[PDB]
Amino acid sequence: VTMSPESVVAAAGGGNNNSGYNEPQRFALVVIAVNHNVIRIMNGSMGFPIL
Amino acid sequence: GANPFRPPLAHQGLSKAHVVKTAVSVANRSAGAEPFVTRNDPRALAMELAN
Repeated sequence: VTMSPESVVAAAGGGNNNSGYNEPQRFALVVIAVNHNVIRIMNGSMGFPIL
Repeated sequence: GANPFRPPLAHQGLSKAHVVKTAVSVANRSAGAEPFVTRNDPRALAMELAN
């Protein structure tokens, strides 16, 4: 990923009052994945046949 | 030269005989089975003291 000039300038503080970036700003990247799976139910027991 | 460029005949393609990078084989890991340590407490038993 590539950051933006607004982000790189808001990382350093110094902004005027009621601007949000008056203090130095920190950023954290988070990635979420959604997948499939198979659940096998038999004789009152649950498990993943493949996992 | 009997070499016109107009014919859009893009052939059929090309057969991918192999891949540049081999696919590693991971070890299969199954999960719970019929006796997958489940709570059922049907009996709770009754151990008579011998002495």
